[PDB]
Amino acid sequence: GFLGFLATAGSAMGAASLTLTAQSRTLLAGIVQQQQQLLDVPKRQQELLRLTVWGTKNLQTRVTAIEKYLKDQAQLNAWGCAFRQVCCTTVPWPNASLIPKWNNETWQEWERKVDFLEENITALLEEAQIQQEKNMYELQKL
Amino acid sequence: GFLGFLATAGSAMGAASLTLTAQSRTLLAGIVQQQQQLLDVPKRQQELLRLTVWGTKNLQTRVTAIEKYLKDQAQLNAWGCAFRQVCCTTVPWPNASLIPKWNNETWQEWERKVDFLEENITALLEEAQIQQEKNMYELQKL
Amino acid sequence: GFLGFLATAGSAMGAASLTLTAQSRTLLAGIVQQQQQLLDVPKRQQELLRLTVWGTKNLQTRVTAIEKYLKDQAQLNAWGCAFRQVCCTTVPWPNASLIPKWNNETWQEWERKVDFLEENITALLEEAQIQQEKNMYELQKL
Amino acid sequence: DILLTQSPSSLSGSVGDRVTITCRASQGINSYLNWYQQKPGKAPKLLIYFANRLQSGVPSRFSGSGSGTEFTLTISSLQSEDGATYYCQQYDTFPTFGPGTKLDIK
Amino acid sequence: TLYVTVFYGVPAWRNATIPLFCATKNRDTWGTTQCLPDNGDYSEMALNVTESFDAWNNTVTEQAIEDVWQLFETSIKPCVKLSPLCITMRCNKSETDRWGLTKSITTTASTTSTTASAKVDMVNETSSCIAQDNCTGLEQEQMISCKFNMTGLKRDKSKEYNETWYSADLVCEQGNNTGNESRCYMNHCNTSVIQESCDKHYWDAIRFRYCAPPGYALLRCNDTNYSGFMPKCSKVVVSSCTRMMETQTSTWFGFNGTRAENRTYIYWHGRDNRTIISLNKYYNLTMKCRRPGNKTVLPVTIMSGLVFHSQPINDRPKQAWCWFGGKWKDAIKEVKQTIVKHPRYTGTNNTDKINLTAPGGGDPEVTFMWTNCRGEFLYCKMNWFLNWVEDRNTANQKPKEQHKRNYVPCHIRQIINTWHKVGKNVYLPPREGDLTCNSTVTSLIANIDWIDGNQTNITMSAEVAELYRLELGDYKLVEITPIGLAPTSCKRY
Amino acid sequence: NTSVIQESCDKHYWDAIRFRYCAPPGYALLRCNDTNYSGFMPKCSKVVVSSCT
Amino acid sequence: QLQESGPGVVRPSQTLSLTCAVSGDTVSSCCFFWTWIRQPPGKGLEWIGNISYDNDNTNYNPSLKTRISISKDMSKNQFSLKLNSLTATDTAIYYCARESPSRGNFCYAYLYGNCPLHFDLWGQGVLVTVSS
Ligand SMILES: *[C@@H]1O[C@H](CO)[C@@H](O[C@@H]2O[C@H](CO)[C@@H](O[C@@H]3O[C@H](CO[C@H]4O[C@H](CO[C@H]5O[C@H](CO)[C@@H](O)[C@H](O)[C@@H]5O)[C@@H](O)[C@H](O[C@H]5O[C@H](CO)[C@@H](O)[C@H](O)[C@@H]5O[C@H]5O[C@H](CO)[C@@H](O)[C@H](O)[C@@H]5O)[C@@H]4O)[C@@H](O)[C@H](O[C@H]4O[C@H](CO)[C@@H](O)[C@H](O)[C@@H]4O)[C@@H]3O)[C@H](O)[C@H]2NC(C)=O)[C@H](O)[C@H]1NC(C)=O
Ligand SMILES: *[C@@H]1O[C@H](CO)[C@@H](O[C@@H]2O[C@H](CO)[C@@H](O[C@@H]3O[C@H](CO[C@H]4O[C@H](CO[C@H]5O[C@H](CO)[C@@H](O)[C@H](O)[C@@H]5O)[C@@H](O)[C@H](O[C@H]5O[C@H](CO)[C@@H](O)[C@H](O)[C@@H]5O[C@H]5O[C@H](CO)[C@@H](O)[C@H](O)[C@@H]5O)[C@@H]4O)[C@@H](O)[C@H](O[C@H]4O[C@H](CO)[C@@H](O)[C@H](O)[C@@H]4O)[C@@H]3O)[C@H](O)[C@H]2NC(C)=O)[C@H](O)[C@H]1NC(C)=O
Ligand SMILES: *[C@@H]1O[C@H](CO)[C@@H](O[C@@H]2O[C@H](CO)[C@@H](O[C@@H]3O[C@H](CO[C@H]4O[C@H](CO)[C@@H](O)[C@H](O)[C@@H]4O)[C@@H](O)[C@H](O[C@H]4O[C@H](CO)[C@@H](O)[C@H](O)[C@@H]4O[C@H]4O[C@H](CO)[C@@H](O)[C@H](O)[C@@H]4O)[C@@H]3O)[C@H](O)[C@H]2NC(C)=O)[C@H](O)[C@H]1NC(C)=O
Ligand SMILES: *[C@@H]1O[C@H](CO)[C@@H](O[C@@H]2O[C@H](CO)[C@@H](O[C@@H]3O[C@H](CO[C@H]4O[C@H](CO)[C@@H](O)[C@H](O)[C@@H]4O)[C@@H](O)[C@H](O[C@H]4O[C@H](CO)[C@@H](O)[C@H](O)[C@@H]4O)[C@@H]3O)[C@H](O)[C@H]2NC(C)=O)[C@H](O)[C@H]1NC(C)=O
Ligand SMILES: *[C@@H]1O[C@H](CO[C@@H]2O[C@@H](C)[C@@H](O)[C@@H](O)[C@@H]2O)[C@@H](O[C@@H]2O[C@H](CO)[C@@H](O)[C@H](O)[C@H]2NC(C)=O)[C@H](O)[C@H]1NC(C)=O
Ligand SMILES: *[C@@H]1O[C@H](CO[C@@H]2O[C@@H](C)[C@@H](O)[C@@H](O)[C@@H]2O)[C@@H](O[C@@H]2O[C@H](CO)[C@@H](O)[C@H](O)[C@H]2NC(C)=O)[C@H](O)[C@H]1NC(C)=O
Ligand SMILES: *[C@@H]1O[C@H](CO)[C@@H](O[C@@H]2O[C@H](CO)[C@@H](O)[C@H](O)[C@H]2NC(C)=O)[C@H](O)[C@H]1NC(C)=O
Ligand SMILES: *[C@@H]1O[C@H](CO)[C@@H](O[C@@H]2O[C@H](CO)[C@@H](O)[C@H](O)[C@H]2NC(C)=O)[C@H](O)[C@H]1NC(C)=O
Ligand SMILES: *[C@@H]1O[C@H](CO)[C@@H](O)[C@H](O)[C@H]1NC(C)=O
Ligand SMILES: *[C@@H]1O[C@H](CO)[C@@H](O)[C@H](O)[C@H]1NC(C)=O
Ligand SMILES: *[C@@H]1O[C@H](CO)[C@@H](O)[C@H](O)[C@H]1NC(C)=O
Ligand SMILES: *[C@@H]1O[C@H](CO)[C@@H](O)[C@H](O)[C@H]1NC(C)=O
Ligand SMILES: *[C@@H]1O[C@H](CO)[C@@H](O)[C@H](O)[C@H]1NC(C)=O
Ligand SMILES: *[C@@H]1O[C@H](CO)[C@@H](O)[C@H](O)[C@H]1NC(C)=O
Ligand SMILES: *[C@@H]1O[C@H](CO)[C@@H](O)[C@H](O)[C@H]1NC(C)=O
Ligand SMILES: *[C@@H]1O[C@H](CO)[C@@H](O)[C@H](O)[C@H]1NC(C)=O
Ligand SMILES: *[C@@H]1O[C@H](CO)[C@@H](O)[C@H](O)[C@H]1NC(C)=O
Ligand SMILES: *[C@@H]1O[C@H](CO)[C@@H](O)[C@H](O)[C@H]1NC(C)=O
Ligand SMILES: *[C@@H]1O[C@H](CO)[C@@H](O)[C@H](O)[C@H]1NC(C)=O
Ligand SMILES: *[C@@H]1O[C@H](CO)[C@@H](O)[C@H](O)[C@H]1NC(C)=O
Ligand SMILES: *[C@@H]1O[C@H](CO)[C@@H](O)[C@H](O)[C@H]1NC(C)=O
Repeated sequence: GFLGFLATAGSAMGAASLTLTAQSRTLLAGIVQQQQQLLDVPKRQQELLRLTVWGTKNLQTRVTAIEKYLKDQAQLNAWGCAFRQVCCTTVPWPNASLIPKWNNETWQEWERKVDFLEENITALLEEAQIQQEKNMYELQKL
Repeated sequence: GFLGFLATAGSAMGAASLTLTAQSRTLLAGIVQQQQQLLDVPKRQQELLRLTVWGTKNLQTRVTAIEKYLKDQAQLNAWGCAFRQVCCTTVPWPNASLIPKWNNETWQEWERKVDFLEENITALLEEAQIQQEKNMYELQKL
Repeated sequence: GFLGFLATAGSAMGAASLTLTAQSRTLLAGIVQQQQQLLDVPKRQQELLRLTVWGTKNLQTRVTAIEKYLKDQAQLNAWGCAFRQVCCTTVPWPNASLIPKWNNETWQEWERKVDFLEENITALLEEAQIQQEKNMYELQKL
Repeated sequence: DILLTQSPSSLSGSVGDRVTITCRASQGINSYLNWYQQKPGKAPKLLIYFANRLQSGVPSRFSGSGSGTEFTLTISSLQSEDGATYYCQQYDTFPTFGPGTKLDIK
Repeated sequence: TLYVTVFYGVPAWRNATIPLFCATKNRDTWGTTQCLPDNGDYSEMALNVTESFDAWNNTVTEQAIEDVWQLFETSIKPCVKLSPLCITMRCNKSETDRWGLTKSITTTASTTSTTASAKVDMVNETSSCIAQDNCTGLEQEQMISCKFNMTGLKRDKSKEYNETWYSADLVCEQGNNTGNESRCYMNHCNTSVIQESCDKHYWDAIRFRYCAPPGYALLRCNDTNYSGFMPKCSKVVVSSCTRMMETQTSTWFGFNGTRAENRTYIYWHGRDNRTIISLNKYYNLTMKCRRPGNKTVLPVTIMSGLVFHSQPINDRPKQAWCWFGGKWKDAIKEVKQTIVKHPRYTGTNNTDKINLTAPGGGDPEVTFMWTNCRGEFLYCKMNWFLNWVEDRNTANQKPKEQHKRNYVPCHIRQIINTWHKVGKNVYLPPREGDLTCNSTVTSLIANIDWIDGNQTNITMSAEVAELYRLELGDYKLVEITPIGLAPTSCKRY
Repeated sequence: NTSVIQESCDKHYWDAIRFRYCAPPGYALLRCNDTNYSGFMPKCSKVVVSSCT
Repeated sequence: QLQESGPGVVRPSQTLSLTCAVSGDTVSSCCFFWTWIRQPPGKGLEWIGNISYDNDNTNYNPSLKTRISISKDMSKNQFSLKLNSLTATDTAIYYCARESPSRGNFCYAYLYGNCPLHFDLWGQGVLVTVSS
């Protein structure tokens, strides 16, 4: 589609350049080409669109494109900062033993050093957003 | 997945505690487990993924998870207040004959008393948002 | 579903009246009726839900409803102005040779005069949003 | 690059004792680490290679093992002839060598 | 002070194990039904990253193997079953005895001849012995004219038909036939049912490439030091789609490969001694196979109404045979040198102690070269070729195999045990007319197996599936996961 | 003899089959509501919009 | 086996050269690298560069990316260094080595990180002083 995400790999975390439109673009390129094929197959074979294996493998790939897009949006909305880049959430970093070398390490190298933190962090980020929402709920009610 | 929505049932409407991340969490737990199974079935049976009944029943359940998530987001965006908790819309309540006992009644008991209002209210909430949007359209144009 | 979009056709671009809730409403009307049928077919025929052609044609139409909704939301988020009506983006119009008669021409007549501009504009609109996001990224980081 | 350090920087033992040197890395080395023995006035020689293999010609008293970020050199019985600077080499990438450590004789 | 925060739009990825899309140019049948059109975009970007690549344990190669097999199965599934043909056929006895399917003791043959008879015979494009299909040493195709009684759609009526079988396809009952008309059955019917591969399979080329779904990408190792297994590839290239793959099946040598470069590469399994040796395109190695004669094909309608294609040749043509052109002697010397210098080889450095060899055993599946010429499978006996290319001192290989030639005798087999791990037998319809195929030779499929510093044996292999691991192999499929976490001071309000 | 005849056993043609088509979400049907419509008409001035035929 | 050689004293801003002869072997032998390291007095071992590599490919310590050049000459069975822009900190014992790979089931490529590699064979070492 473009693969501009991978294009900056090796540039280090600082000044890596983050792009928020990148998932929309990979999905959009995908949907258009797959839709054209959905309408093209019936020109010769309309009956066996899902009966045989190719139509169930292609269904899983079309479903994955949609489910993947939505998982990112759902996780971001759970955190609430879907369009905030750095998001600036209130959950503290777990420990001082895992601090990135912002000017030496690449995001690819860094993320693999925090895989065991993400499991606890995702929940904490959601909890922080939930309490902020509870506080606003009460302000709107009263 | 968690079922934290149902967990507070019986607590009364006031102080019920509303959570906005709850649908994202039910969807996310679902998508991950179903994706793992989509990749696991082909290990033994790749051809008959949708031909036989189990693959069409599971398709309806995967489709429902996505359609349900999107119906909530689409209805909320039609109203416009997707991330506003109480939303604070401008449509007046239909009559004084149906006022909740915020400190005695539960949301489960209350909603069943307004099922015949929701049919008219949904449309009114959308209309109110539409006029607000029309007013901003003109301000942006002029 | 309502078709309020087409309902104002022929009114001219100025005062055409734009509605942002309109795609949510077409999708919502669709999902509810199709879900009712998904649950109704198994009453008599649960096994052949996707094996035969009707279930793959209906799958393509249900998939289209979802993919179409998401393409609009994905393109809008790439531009970033999903709920801003006129959006007020920073990309300049390509040339003075293509200026609408806001009080004479209809959106249907106008859009067909800019089909060859949209191909270049979509990318420019995304680029403008990307740089704005880069600027905020740096402000949040520093 | 990979920072390879060594400890103790200065150690000793008596002839006949068990003496060990430990090398550590800032990044994991899959197993690609060599050990060298250098005597004054001479080029270093390979003692152990690829973590666990003794270099042919090297006496059986020398052994070692390691992985990841921690590697060890062991002399099971220190000889009077083993006073030397020992060095670690990582060759996971563009070899940098550690600082070396000294084994003296008592 | 330092908060987790969320970084969206991050340039990072992890291993993906998902199905890929196929895209093609040939959309006459299969392509329209299963594939997207080939976009034609073969560009790639280089990345400043290090990544681990493996060919024998990938998702890209393991889909190519399973997808080619699966598209075959869905093509033959609706074709005529030949269980109605598993009846005794009345076959000419002379031809059954001459080709050895049946026995006779009334032939009492005795031959006196010169034993110092080994010859060297070379052929090239400018030769009448190729045009006339009569190169020194070629014999007749081995075909048994057989008759049988078959019933069509009219049920209560039947006709006798003329079918000529290749000997390779018959069983033939033995014992006490003192007359004529031996009693034969198809070679693979009784333990199973033979299905005809009716939808033109193998009559044309199948080529396609794989494309990652949205959010996924393919990384490729673009080194020259890539040997199939490489834990740290410094030249990583990213793209959305793979190179175009040729889904060709054969044993011993691979033909028409896409990875045809002016270099010899040898991929080795990391945990094994199995390799695929590409050949240097510099030498224009080519195999030209011929099916002499002019076949007649006669459709037969069988009971259910589906049609079987019979082969009533009623003639005696020469053997199918193959001619090897290009600088084979030099291409093979490079293979030996490439093995000697290879990182995983600790054998002999004497190239005169490294030899090509057939796999052992009496099993035709490994001892013959199996190749596809527009729908008919040929099984070639390659002793003449190997002796020639190695300039081997034959001397004691039994008179017939003691020749050095750049061509080999071969035979046609119509009932084929297919290449995947199935045990399924299908019938390949005959092609009408004459056949010729001119293919390039791009790889040598072999195991390298030595036990000492003298004798290395490059053993030709029949594992056709591994050929797909040269066509792809250098690809890795990854998932882009652009959400990162990292301590920073920038907490909201 | 040239083919196999299959019986049309599931009451086909024994009753009337009637149905209408409906556009999926985001789509609509336009109809030409002229009296001058003769199958081919490049510019129909009476265009009517609906969701189903 | 490996015998190095060159001027004991060179000046700042000059170029140093060191040539090592290979005895009982050649410089075209398969799967070996001809390498150099330095040992400044009082310091440990610094790798500076590598060329038999059977090819014209080299690997240099990035700190000398624009200062070091390595070449081989098959008519002499020799290989050598050229180090430009000399300074006082370049005083060191320069040593040669083969960095032989361990060929076998653990070697995939003759690259760092993809094959056991070690300096089994070492030369004598030449001390070069940079001074006025
Ligand atoms: C994304 O995709 C990539 C591409 O596929 C993935 O990369 C691959 O990841 C695999 C693991 O997920 C790696 O394989 C594993 O390697 C381990 C290390 O192997 C070396 O050390 C072995 C012993 O060393 C011990 O002691 C040292 C210290 O002294 C410790 O540090 C070690 O941890 C050990 O405790 C040694 O035996 C190995 O050598 C043998 O295996 C390798 C295989 O790569 C062969 O190449 C060698 O020739 C040799 O082969 C022998 O054994 C095989 C059987 O496997 C026989 O067939 C041969 O004939 C011969 O006898 C190495 O030097 C292994 O320990 C590990 O094995 C254990 O675990 C597996 C399960 O994972 C079990 O099945 C085993 O039985 C055993 O218990 C395994 O082999 C791949 O190397 C790596 N590939 C590449 C190109 O880098 C990546 O992970 C993916 N990422 C994600 C996120 O998914
Ligand atoms: C949404 O859906 C709608 C509904 O379907 C779409 O509307 C339809 O769009 C089509 C194109 O996409 C139109 O068809 C095309 O019309 C062109 C113009 O035809 C007229 O001029 C012809 C010659 O004129 C030349 O010279 C003048 C100047 O002097 C130039 O301006 C012209 O451009 C030319 O260069 C003339 O021959 C035509 O008359 C013949 O064709 C029409 C067909 O409509 C017949 O009705 C006539 O009776 C006559 O028929 C003859 O030819 C046919 C063969 O087609 C024979 O069968 C007959 O027996 C007889 O001999 C007109 O006066 C054509 O040039 C164009 O043809 C070329 O391109 C097509 C491919 O598009 C090729 O297949 C052709 O072979 C040829 O190269 C084509 O016919 C439809 O009219 C229009 N329908 C309606 C109701 O309006 C809409 O586009 C869709 N929109 C989107 C976005 O998808
Ligand atoms: C390694 O790579 C090589 C090189 O690519 C490959 O060899 C080539 O294989 C292809 C595919 O089989 C061959 O292409 C076919 O060639 C035949 C024969 O054409 C010659 O002879 C005729 C005689 O009539 C001459 O007129 C003609 O000019 C040539 O000299 C063609 O007949 C094939 O076309 C058919 O399909 C077309 C589809 O669009 C039809 O339009 C066309 O009319 C033909 O129809 C016929 O076949 C149909 C089968 O589906 C049948 O239904 C029809 O009724 C009719 O019979 C096509 O062009 C190409 O010639 C080979 N070239 C060489 C040098 O060998 C090797 O096969 C490959 N090897 C391996 C192991 O992979
Ligand atoms: C596409 O692929 C082809 C085939 O691989 C390449 O062609 C080869 O290219 C190499 C490099 O130029 C050639 O190698 C050189 O051959 C010279 C001639 O030697 C002949 O005589 C000796 C006996 O004395 C025979 O053993 C040999 O086979 C020849 O018949 C040598 O003089 C060269 O020597 C150089 O290297 C050695 C180290 O090995 C030094 O000691 C020498 O001093 C000198 O520097 C060298 O060996 C090879 O012969 C070519 N093969 C063929 C079949 O022609 C193409 O180059 C490649 N295309 C591209 C664009 O890369
Ligand atoms: C095809 O071969 C002929 C004959 O060459 C001989 O027979 C071959 C089968 C093989 O065994 C060769 O090694 C033999 O030498 C070629 O004709 C000869 O060409 C050479 C020049 O290279 C010339 O000096 C000879 O006089 C020619 N011989 C005759 C009888 O005219 C012919 O060129 C080859 N065709 C092609 C396309 O290369
Ligand atoms: C399928 O048939 C084969 C071969 O058929 C028999 O042997 C032929 C030479 C000929 O004489 C035919 O008429 C015979 O029917 C069977 O293979 C033989 O099996 C027997 C055991 O029953 C064994 O002793 C023989 O050596 C086998 N011969 C060969 C050539 O393989 C095979 O068992 C039959 N399968 C089934 C399910 O009946
Ligand atoms: C494969 O190569 C052979 C040549 O080896 C081609 O056959 C020649 O075709 C021309 C043109 O019809 C004739 O004039 C020659 O006499 C033929 N040569 C021989 C030996 O018969 C053949 O056409 C090529 N490819 C295919 C698919 O047939
Ligand atoms: C490929 O084959 C070689 C040759 O047999 C194997 O090499 C032997 O490995 C064992 C250790 O497992 C040593 O003890 C032998 O001395 C080696 N033999 C020779 C002749 O060097 C090699 O291990 C095999 N590769 C794999 C991956 O199994
Ligand atoms: C990537 O490598 C090229 C040299 O091939 C170099 O010019 C470029 O600066 C490198 N980029 C990064 C981020 O390391
Ligand atoms: C603390 O840091 C270590 C790394 O040294 C890491 O393994 C561990 O998981 C961290 N603990 C927490 C709570 O983050
Ligand atoms: C990068 O490495 C150098 C040492 O080479 C070190 O001084 C510097 O602080 C490191 N950068 C970061 C961000 O830690
Ligand atoms: C639910 O019942 C328990 C006793 O089983 C009681 O302690 C608790 O307060 C009740 N909660 C609500 C919301 O009524
Ligand atoms: C008025 O209140 C009654 C309950 O007493 C309810 O049934 C009715 O629907 C309400 N009318 C409106 C317009 O809400
Ligand atoms: C709850 O019920 C009591 C009577 O038991 C009543 O006085 C009180 O007002 C009710 N609460 C609400 C919110 O109506
Ligand atoms: C549409 O036509 C009617 C007459 O049939 C007219 O009254 C109305 O104003 C027209 N609307 C527009 C937008 O032209
Ligand atoms: C300039 O205007 C003409 C219309 O006269 C149009 O065709 C062309 O595409 C326009 N160019 C740009 C860059 O928008
Ligand atoms: C509409 O057309 C009239 C001429 O009839 C013209 O004067 C007027 O400026 C046009 N309106 C616009 C917005 O261009
Ligand atoms: C292939 O690699 C995976 C790890 O990615 C491992 O779990 C699996 O066992 C390997 N398969 C083989 C061939 O052993
Ligand atoms: C077989 O062919 C011969 C001619 O060689 C012919 O006489 C005979 O009738 C044919 N038999 C059948 C059954 O077709
Ligand atoms: C052939 O006939 C003899 C009797 O003359 C009998 O013993 C033998 O078993 C028979 N063989 C076969 C294969 O029928
Ligand atoms: C050969 O077949 C004929 C019938 O076509 C028969 O009359 C004759 O006796 C047979 N030959 C022998 C030796 O039985």
